[PDB]
Amino acid sequence: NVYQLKEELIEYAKSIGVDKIGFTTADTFDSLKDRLILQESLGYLSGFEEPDIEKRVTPKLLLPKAKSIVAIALAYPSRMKDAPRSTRTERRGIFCRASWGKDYHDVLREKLDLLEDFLKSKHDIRTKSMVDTGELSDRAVAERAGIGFSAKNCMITTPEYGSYVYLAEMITNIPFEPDVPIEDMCGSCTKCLDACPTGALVNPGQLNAQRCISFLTQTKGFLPDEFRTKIGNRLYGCDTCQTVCPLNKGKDFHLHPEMEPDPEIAKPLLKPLLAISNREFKEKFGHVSGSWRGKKPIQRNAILALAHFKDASALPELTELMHKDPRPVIRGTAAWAIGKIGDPAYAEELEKALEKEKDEEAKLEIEKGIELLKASGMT
RNA sequence: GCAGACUAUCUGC
Ligand code: B12
Ligand code: SF4
Ligand code: SF4
Repeated sequence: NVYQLKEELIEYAKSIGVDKIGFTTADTFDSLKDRLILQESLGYLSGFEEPDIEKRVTPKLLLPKAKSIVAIALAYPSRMKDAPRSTRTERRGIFCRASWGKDYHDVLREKLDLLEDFLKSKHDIRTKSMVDTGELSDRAVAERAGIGFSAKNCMITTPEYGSYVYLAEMITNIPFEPDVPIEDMCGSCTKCLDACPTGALVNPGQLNAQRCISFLTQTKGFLPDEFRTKIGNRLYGCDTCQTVCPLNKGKDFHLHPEMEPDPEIAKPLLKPLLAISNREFKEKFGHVSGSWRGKKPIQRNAILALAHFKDASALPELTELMHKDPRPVIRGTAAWAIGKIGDPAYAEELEKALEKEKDEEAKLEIEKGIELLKASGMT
């Protein structure tokens, strides 16, 4: 009966393109609770987590008289067909794989809405669904439901699809039989830990999110200097601890057409981003997950990417931004970039902007830019 | 009306 409904749910889930489905109880996540507290006391959380720990670990608080949680996963593509080439004059930035195609929040919610209506259409079933923006830890739910195991890079990693999956889940009042957690396949490997550009993976399965490039790309303020050279040409997110992972070798699934990257926005030219209108940003980037904080972090990161490529051809546009952009973070990061690119011809204009800039943080960035030129010109 | 900022409000033309 419940066994029967489970069988049907699984069947239906697959038919609407869910790539993996699991079941667990609505029992409290005791281990997670301790973990969240530890991470918090260490200053290792990101701040994107639901702040109420009671709600994060207690399904029955979220859904009264809850009995189970249904976990779903969808595999997303890891290779971009016909990626454009980033040339000396036409430099590009890159969005992480989790921001290719239609925002996964929309895709996975659509599927959960269907799973919910499936159950409602039967019987007194009650549900509460979430993807990423709900109170639960999606990874904790998926681990306990047998979707994948918790690898050393913190990713839920599946045998079929690797770590390249979007997670979502649905709390119900249906006493489904739970599944069994699956085996840890990392063994003695430490490739992700050694590859991480900032050492954010401080121990296996432990992230200092404050040092993680994926977090850093999404911040709205000034990027701390020690990361300005580690971010490379990343505009949003970071994939290094997954792409380097042996468990992901060969894993390039194209099962969902709306997840297919549009190469011109997944790997966009940097210079046009510096001047994009809001209307144009909304039209081009508005349906990818990477636009959820608007265009400012993206534009800040594109400035850093151009400094990274030392693109002297961006120096006039950067000079205009340093002067004209209404945002202190953009004027300041542009001034730093001008100094970083290392064309002594712009030293004078930095000196002149310093005397005109009123914002103290931006003034400081112009001073750093001036300093960068002074040091590099004397080499 | 347009453009911008901030995450409805604010600011210009
Ligand atoms: C905040 C946030 C982040 C933060 C912090 C990530 C992190 N590792 O904590 C930042 C902004 C850095 C980030 C980055 C990314 N994230 Co993110 N993020 C989230 C969010 C909203 C909550 C994460 C969270 O609560 N972390 C806190 C830690 C403490 O818990 P947890 O990871 O959720 O759960 C595990 C640990 O607690 C661990 N644990 C528990 N007890 C113990 C005990 C011991 C001893 C140990 C060692 C471990 C351990 O086991 C749990 C289950 O795996 C979730 C969505 C959600 N609501 O859950 C997405 C989510 C984790 N992110 C996701 C993605 C795709 C990413 C990126 C790959 C995006 C990118 N390409 O840049 C990177 C990967 C970074 C990484 N190596 O982990 C997916 C992961 C899917 C998957 N297959 O695992 C999620 C689930 C979103 C989704 N629904 O698809 N993210
Ligand atoms: S996402 Fe990038 S910065 Fe963050 S842990 Fe993985 S490799 Fe390190
Ligand atoms: S790189 Fe190695 S240790 Fe890290 S998640 Fe992959 S298999 Fe596990």
